Amino acid sequence: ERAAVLQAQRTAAAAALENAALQAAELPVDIERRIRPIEQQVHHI
Amino acid sequence: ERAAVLQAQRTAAAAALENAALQAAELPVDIERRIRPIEQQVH
Amino acid sequence: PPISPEEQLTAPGGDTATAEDVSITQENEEILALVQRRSLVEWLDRGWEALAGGDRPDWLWSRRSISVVLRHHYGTKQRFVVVSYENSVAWGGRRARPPRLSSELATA
Amino acid sequence: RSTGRSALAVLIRACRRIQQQLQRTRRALFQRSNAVLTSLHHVRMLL
Amino acid sequence: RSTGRSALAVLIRACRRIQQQLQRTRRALFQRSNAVLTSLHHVRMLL
Repeated sequence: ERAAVLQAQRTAAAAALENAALQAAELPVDIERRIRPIEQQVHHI
Repeated sequence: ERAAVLQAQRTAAAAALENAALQAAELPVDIERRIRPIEQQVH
Repeated sequence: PPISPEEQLTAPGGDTATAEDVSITQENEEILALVQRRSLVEWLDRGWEALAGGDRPDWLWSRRSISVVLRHHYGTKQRFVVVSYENSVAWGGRRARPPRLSSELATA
Repeated sequence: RSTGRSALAVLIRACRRIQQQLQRTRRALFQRSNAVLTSLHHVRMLL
Repeated sequence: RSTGRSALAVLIRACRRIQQQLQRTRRALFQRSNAVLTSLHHVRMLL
């Protein structure tokens, strides 16, 4: 009985990771989106 | 015999989350000291 | 301000390479600068020996740096604190024998 | 006059603007980072 | 001439080396922040 009970807990929260993962998989490009335009001015000024 | 292993890993996995909880909490402070000192320069 | 041990547990900080953290400052503080243009420890070690009457080596490391790393136990979900002293020869201690522990197996 | 003073404006414009560039980047990251901390607890909230 | 041109060398080194620091913080934080992601997907790798 608990086996399926635990499988549901597994399956349900296992997606919550990928949510939080792809929530934080949005981070790695942040400044790569942000300061690369700010990094333009380097050799300029 | 399955439910044990099935049960055991649930606790183990949630533990490392709190191992990661402090880990992720580093990045917001990692941001300041890499930015805030740059501000007074340009100022 | 009393001493709270659970600060060091929740403190957001650790050791770092800090090499570029010195060079970050010299390209910082010149910016700026060009716009313009018996240790204490021995006294502590003698602080106890005044109020103690003995060296008590257990205390001597307590006067030094102490590395407190909070961990969690996969079995009980509870916490157990890994500690490495400053002079400790074991892992995490500033005096340690090479080779040291690497994540090479684990990280991959 | 305009030889030295204009060569300042190239520098004057930049030394003001990087501020508003950096100021956003912080609040950009905190708002993007603090979603991680929020999302993590919600996993604990499920578990 | 030596009043300005040596005081102009101030900013010439200042504003360009300021913006050099950003490169490292880009190539430090986001090289480091991706370790958190490795753990999170490894958290499921436990299960």
